[PDB]
Amino acid sequence: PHMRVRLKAHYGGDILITSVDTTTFQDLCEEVRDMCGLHQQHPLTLKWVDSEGDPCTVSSQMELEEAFRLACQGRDEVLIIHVFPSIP
Amino acid sequence: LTVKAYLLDAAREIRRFSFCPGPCERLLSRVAALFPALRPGGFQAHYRAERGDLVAFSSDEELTMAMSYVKDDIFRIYIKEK
Repeated sequence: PHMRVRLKAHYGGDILITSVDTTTFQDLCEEVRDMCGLHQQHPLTLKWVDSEGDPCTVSSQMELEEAFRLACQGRDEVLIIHVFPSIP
Repeated sequence: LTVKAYLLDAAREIRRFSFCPGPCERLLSRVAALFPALRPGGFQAHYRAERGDLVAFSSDEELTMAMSYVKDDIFRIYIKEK
C-alpha cells in the first residue's frame, strides 16, 4: 500500500534529504519543517515526478494517496517527494 | 479511473487523482477542491482530440464524449481560468 518516502527539500541553496516510513501528508510537512528549521506555518510546495516526468503537486492526503497507488503500480521501492519552502 | 489534470499555453500546475450528483459535476468539484487557486464556476474543462486540438467539455454529454477520446488508460484534463 504505502512505501518509504524520500524527502528532498530544496531550501536556502541546499538539498536536504530524509526518509520517512501509513504516511500522511501532514507528517511529511512536519518532517520537512523540522529538517529545515522552519516555523510550523511555513508554506511548502510538495511535488512528486511521475512516469512521464511531470512534477505533480500534492497538497493533500488524496493526492499523496494517488502518488502511492501509482508508485505501487510501477513497483517502485521509495516515493521521492520534492519540497520547496516558500521564499519570503 | 486514473486522472491527470493539467492547469494551463503550457502546463502551469499538474495534479493527479482517482475518480469513477452528476459525473461532470462530481469531477469539476474534485478539480475545484484539489487546485487551491480554483473555485467553482471559475474555470473551463477541456480534453484533447486525437488530432491534438483542445476542446471544452461542460456537461455529462461532452464528458463521455471526452472519455471516448482518451485511450491511454489515463484520462487527461486541461483547465483554463475564466
